Amino acid sequence: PTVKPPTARKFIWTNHKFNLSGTPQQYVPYSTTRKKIQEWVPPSTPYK
Amino acid sequence: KVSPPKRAEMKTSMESLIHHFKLYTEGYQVPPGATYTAIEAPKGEFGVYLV
Amino acid sequence: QLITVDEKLDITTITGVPEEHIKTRKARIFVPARNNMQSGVNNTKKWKMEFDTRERWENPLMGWASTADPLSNLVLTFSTKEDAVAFAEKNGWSYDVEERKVPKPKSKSYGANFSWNKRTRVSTK
Amino acid sequence: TSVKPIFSRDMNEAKRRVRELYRAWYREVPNTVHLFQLDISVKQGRDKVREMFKKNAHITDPRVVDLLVIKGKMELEETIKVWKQRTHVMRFFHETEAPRPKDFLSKFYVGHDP
Amino acid sequence: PSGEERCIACKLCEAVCPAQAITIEAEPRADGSRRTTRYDIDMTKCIYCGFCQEACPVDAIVEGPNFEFSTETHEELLYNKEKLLNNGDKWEAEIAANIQADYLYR
Amino acid sequence: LGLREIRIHLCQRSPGSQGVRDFIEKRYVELKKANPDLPILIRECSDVQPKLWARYAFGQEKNVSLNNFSADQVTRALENVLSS
Amino acid sequence: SNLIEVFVDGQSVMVEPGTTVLQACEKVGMQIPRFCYHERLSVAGNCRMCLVEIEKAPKVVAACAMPVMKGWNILTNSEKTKKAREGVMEFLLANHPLDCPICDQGGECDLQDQSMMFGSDRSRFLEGKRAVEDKNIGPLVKTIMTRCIQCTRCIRFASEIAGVDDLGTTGRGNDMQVGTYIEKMFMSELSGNIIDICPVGALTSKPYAFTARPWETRKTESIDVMDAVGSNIVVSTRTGEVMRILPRMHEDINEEWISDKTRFAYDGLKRQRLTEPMVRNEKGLLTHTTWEDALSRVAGMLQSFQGNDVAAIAGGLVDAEALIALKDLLNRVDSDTLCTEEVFPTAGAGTDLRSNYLLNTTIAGVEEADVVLLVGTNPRFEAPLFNARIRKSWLHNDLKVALIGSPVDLTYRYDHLGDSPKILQDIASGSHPFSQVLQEAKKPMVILGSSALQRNDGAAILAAVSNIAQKIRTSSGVTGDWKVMNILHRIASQVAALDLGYKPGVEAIQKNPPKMLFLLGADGGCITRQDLPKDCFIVYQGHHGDVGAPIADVILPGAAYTEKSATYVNTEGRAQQTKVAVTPPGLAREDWKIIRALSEIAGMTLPYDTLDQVRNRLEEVSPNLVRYDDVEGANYFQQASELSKLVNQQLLADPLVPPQLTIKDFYMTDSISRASQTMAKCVKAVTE
Amino acid sequence: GVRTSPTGEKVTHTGQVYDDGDYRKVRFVGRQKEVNENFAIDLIAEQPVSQVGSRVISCDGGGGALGHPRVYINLDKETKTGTCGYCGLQFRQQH
Amino acid sequence: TRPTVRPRNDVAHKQLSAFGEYVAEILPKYVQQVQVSCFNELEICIHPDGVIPVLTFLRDHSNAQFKSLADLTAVDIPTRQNRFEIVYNLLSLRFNSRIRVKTYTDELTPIESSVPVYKAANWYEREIWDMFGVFFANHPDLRRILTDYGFEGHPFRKDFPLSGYVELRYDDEVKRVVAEPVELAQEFRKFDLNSPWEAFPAYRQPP
Ligand code: SF4
Ligand code: SF4
Ligand code: SF4
Ligand code: SF4
Ligand code: FES
Ligand SMILES: [K+]
Ligand SMILES: [Zn+2]
Repeated sequence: PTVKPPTARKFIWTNHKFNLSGTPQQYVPYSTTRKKIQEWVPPSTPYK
Repeated sequence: KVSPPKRAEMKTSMESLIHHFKLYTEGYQVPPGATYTAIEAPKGEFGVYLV
Repeated sequence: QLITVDEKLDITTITGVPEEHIKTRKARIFVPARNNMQSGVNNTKKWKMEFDTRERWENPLMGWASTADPLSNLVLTFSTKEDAVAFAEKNGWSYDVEERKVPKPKSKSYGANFSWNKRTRVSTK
Repeated sequence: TSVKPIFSRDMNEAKRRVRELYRAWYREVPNTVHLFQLDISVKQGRDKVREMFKKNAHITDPRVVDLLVIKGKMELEETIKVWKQRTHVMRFFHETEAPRPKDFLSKFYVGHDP
Repeated sequence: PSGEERCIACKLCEAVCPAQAITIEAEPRADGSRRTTRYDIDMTKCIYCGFCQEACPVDAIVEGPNFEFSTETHEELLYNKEKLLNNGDKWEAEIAANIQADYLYR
Repeated sequence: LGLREIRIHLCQRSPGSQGVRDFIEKRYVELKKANPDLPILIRECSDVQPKLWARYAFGQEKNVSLNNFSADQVTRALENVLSS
Repeated sequence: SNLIEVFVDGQSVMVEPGTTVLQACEKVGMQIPRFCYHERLSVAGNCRMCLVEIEKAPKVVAACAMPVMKGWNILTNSEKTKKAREGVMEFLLANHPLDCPICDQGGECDLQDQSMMFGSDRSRFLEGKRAVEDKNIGPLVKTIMTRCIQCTRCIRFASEIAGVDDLGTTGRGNDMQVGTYIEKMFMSELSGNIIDICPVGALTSKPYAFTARPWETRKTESIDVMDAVGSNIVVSTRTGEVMRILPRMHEDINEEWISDKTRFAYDGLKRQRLTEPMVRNEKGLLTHTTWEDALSRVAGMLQSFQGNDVAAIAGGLVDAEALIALKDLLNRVDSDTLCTEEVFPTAGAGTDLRSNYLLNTTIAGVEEADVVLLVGTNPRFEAPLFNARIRKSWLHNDLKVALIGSPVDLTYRYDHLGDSPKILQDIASGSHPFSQVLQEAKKPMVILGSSALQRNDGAAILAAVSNIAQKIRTSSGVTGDWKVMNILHRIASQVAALDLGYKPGVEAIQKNPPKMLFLLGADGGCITRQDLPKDCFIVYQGHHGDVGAPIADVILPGAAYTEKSATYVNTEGRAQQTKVAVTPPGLAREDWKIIRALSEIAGMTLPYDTLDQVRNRLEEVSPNLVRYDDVEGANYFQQASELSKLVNQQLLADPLVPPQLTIKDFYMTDSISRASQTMAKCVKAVTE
Repeated sequence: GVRTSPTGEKVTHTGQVYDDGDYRKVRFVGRQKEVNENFAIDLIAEQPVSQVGSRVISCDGGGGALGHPRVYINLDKETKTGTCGYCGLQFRQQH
Repeated sequence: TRPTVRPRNDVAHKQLSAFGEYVAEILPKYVQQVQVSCFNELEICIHPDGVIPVLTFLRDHSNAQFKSLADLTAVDIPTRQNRFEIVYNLLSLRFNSRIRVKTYTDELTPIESSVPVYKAANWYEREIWDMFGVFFANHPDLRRILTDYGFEGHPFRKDFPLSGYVELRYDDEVKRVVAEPVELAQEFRKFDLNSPWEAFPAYRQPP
């Protein structure tokens, strides 16, 4: 890379990170989608 | 209709993009039939009976 | 030498299926309806057997669709309704058969588009 | 209705094969418990054998009975020669599976399965 | 180069994946763009065959040059879209150069 | 413990339902006049055995076969239910 | 007799005269390629993809438009035919955009699939492509018109099926553009069908946009419950979620179309859902609880009440399995106040005779009628696919249509006789000139909408309309087997309710207000707490929190129609069944199982524990309810007319005005459509 | 951009965030929630609209055969800009 | 010689056809159909009673000499009343030729074990029994070969589910591996791939 540096992009990490497994920085999977079914919320007033 | 187009053709030609799309989703159809085909594999005769 | 066996064919005990997936299941024997998004009719030739849909739920870790139904993806193809019904009976599945729906023959006439006195006259082409 | 037999020509001949298989399983249970060092008793093992024979008591097709006996002999051979391991023997007892109540209400509370 | 995602949720990679390792959901983005809301790769299902990157029409999903990412838990190998995008931002300098060297054989 | 509902099932064309078809065509209008508040549900279905169903209080039901019944036998059968 | 012999690749086939070359190939099982041709639209012959060689003819013919001639041999696979398909396909793809990855049609595209089968495998077009601007035609159909291949299917469908002459072509040559020229929305009740018939991704569904690919969806064949037509549908699901609704071909019901409410209201199934049993706490607020706690509270009240103290109202989306289960449960406390929200006059025969409340001519029968008399109804919105069938007969058989009621727009011209209900008496007595038309007709059809029986003089209007139909039949000139009198229903659950013996309307509940009320998905607002004793115990079973749930003492979450296998009887009396596409959400349960579970806890166990057994119960009460897809005939109109004359009623001086006058009233008519955000967009679009 | 819920959990570019009372956020305790900070919807909006002199312009995303399939964009409407459906670059026809 | 098209070898097609009717003439008691595909493979379809006579003749006859059993497999076609098609692929070193012999059976009908003809057939028949449940009469030692001990069912049947009915895990309470009903965190996603447009007119079936 001294002779042929890589093409710069503004979204490329400026700071490389090594393998973070086993540490508090480890990746934890999760679902990236929002809740699919919306539940009816009952009224807050008494009327019955 | 069997082998996918080159990527540069896939990105310029309408027919190539269609065929790339279909080959990588449905895949090519194979005419009905059955074959036993064998080769001289390193361990001996290796064959498939493909229907 | 051939022997006479007069009972109905019932292989439920030698197929290895669990009991809950013989008596609780409902097989549907049908010809798939044409996908309305396309005009081709080649997916309406053969009969199909499918089973009732059971629960799918979200995986707590990833949100994937989990199932406990081993027959959820099982689809069988048959040449005729009779073949599908015979297969269901010998396996012990209760089934619903649905008649094949064939498109009705139509009277098409290009010349009707320009009728002298009828309503079939088109206003544009 | 003229079909090629497997072994038995009729249910009377088939039931004889069943009885011989039952004797072989009945005799073997004490050996299975001792060899595999199971923590069930010979009575439990023999009750289970009886349970497996009972579930097929309604068969009236000699060919189906013949195939059930053939598989029974294969299963017995796997056990006698210790091809099966303790895990395979104990799978008949479903020890780790929780009861699923069969009443309408109990199913109704837990899910949509009939 | 602008920073917009290349993936337009065509699901060709998901369709071709021999292992069914890819899971995708998509919807119109708030600006109307055709973009994914889910893009998971189960790295314990994946067979690292590269069919997904062959199938991708826009060079969105790639197999990069990293092979040193073993983990201490199974769950750490279930990648979601955030992980995969971070991988792209982490490795883009090498990935772009590797694609430059080989795209004329593709 | 009284009567609550009467249901008559029959085929539109089978000869076994001819007497019931006659009874409806002839005597049903007068039956409904006598019991204006009594649901008498006549339900035709192809290739069914004709039957008379009576529902009494608290959901007790009994059915009576009208197969190959004359219009007179049908009248008697209904009379038993309306009475007994 | 007049069949002429032709040959397809040397194989003889006998066809009626007028059969096209395309139709002749169908008879031997060969499907000629096509784009512009649709068998339910007028022949266009502009795409040229159907070109086929006739043996010994130097020029290939358009198979979709050319009638066959005796002795012709059609070479569907000749090199001449193949080279024609490649040429046309190459012209179709010259200017077509490289959009498949971002195009919703990808995977179920006729252009893709026929390019694969009939086109070449590469391109020799070395120019720049055409680009066309897109056009807004409402919130339901997205237009990416650069993908349009100018097949004119949308134009023909809009004119001929939907009866709307807004779509057309502007310009000419390569710059010819499909659209509306001006800015206009295509908001017909049948508008969504142009998504299906458009062969490419030019017209797609906005709600569905980008959400799925065709290969990954599972297809559940089911029945629509948004109306009483009973349209056959396919429910597309993926990974446990409903993705879209498509039509399913049924010649005798919906052909291959569905209404916009059928197509686009499914998104109301993801909102305002009941997912957990609820009871009232100590402050009078609804609180989540278990099925055990919730059913015990209901069972306790059910055990302390009898007779008239207990009633039930079934709503519009209730299935027959739940209907009979709830009837059996109430009958076991000696209650018979089983009511529906949708009124039907009980005078005379009432619901004793099926012919009294059925579309006896059937939907397909409209094609054989020569006069139709529509009374007090707006079939366009009440039953869009039945109205489409009338326009089909109007267009193709020169059917004469007259309407007594408001002068609504039915997408075809009709004779508006006025709106006064008294006009019916004039027709019956011969004073009105239209009485001559009915006598002359060989197959008249009088259709009385259920909307008009919701008035207070409904029995009078039914008696008047029935009187008209009696005079026609009596005076002869109508074949014996032809049925004349019809009722057009708008509620999915109505006919199964009347078949099982439910009382139509809540009039019974108004006379003797109960102490315990079961609201079985009843969200019309017919009964509120103003009409009930102050301490009335109200149990709501349903799938949406809409109108009935907020006033209930107990909420039992049930399954929507996409989530159960349930029986629905359409306006012809034809029974059909849905299938489970996805399971109910949360703690929701199948509806007849809730009632069956309640019966056990209350000690009145119903005698059926499976779906098949409860369907055996349906057979004991009305045997037609298990004859799926069969239209069981109903007779004895003479007896019904006799009993209808006994008690005379006065017609009201109020003109017949249907509930739905314009499109804006069509989109939200039930709990599911009211919860649909897409249906809310449509209402906004047609009122702003 | 990347917001935080009232609980402090970052909201992703897909809008995901566990609501309070969702037990599943326990999976982040002692660890972290992987969130990509470069929101593509924000990045693309930063691009300037390109002015062109023709009614139709083509976009391949840049880089020749390293971009996306080449598409042609109509610029006849002055009520808005033409947007590439693959990459989101905007174009306008000048006068 | 079009570069992308497989060439035709007409000499082989003629040779295999001639030998095809040669076998039909000699064993008419059993042979039901003889065909040669467009890629020159000869198939003999026989009544199952002729498994031993036909295979013995092909192995031993001086004009056949099919000494090697290359492969013995089964195919499940549920729409047939005899759902299982048994396929013998044989090789002749003397004449440098291959031949396929096919027969049929159902769930309850035994097929004669061909071990007396080809010792290779021993394990192939065990596999067919294991994966399809076809019983071979007079097999020296017929038992499962591929599936787990005590496994229930025949996985290669079309109606056996892809993921089976039971799965395994280690249970700490009983200190052993146990079997339980199968639940998948991610259900297999069924894809509907077939295009609704016919691909090969040459194979169209009559309506
Ligand atoms: S490399 Fe992995 S994710 Fe990509 S197609 Fe192959 S198995 Fe699927
Ligand atoms: S990564 Fe590529 S192939 Fe996969 S969905 Fe996105 S654009 Fe399509
Ligand atoms: S209409 Fe068909 S061919 Fe055209 S871009 Fe869409 S999927 Fe591709
Ligand atoms: S929009 Fe679709 S249906 Fe209409 S002319 Fe264009 S391709 Fe045909
Ligand atoms: S299908 Fe005949 S020209 Fe279009
Ligand atoms: K379309
Ligand atoms: Zn671009």
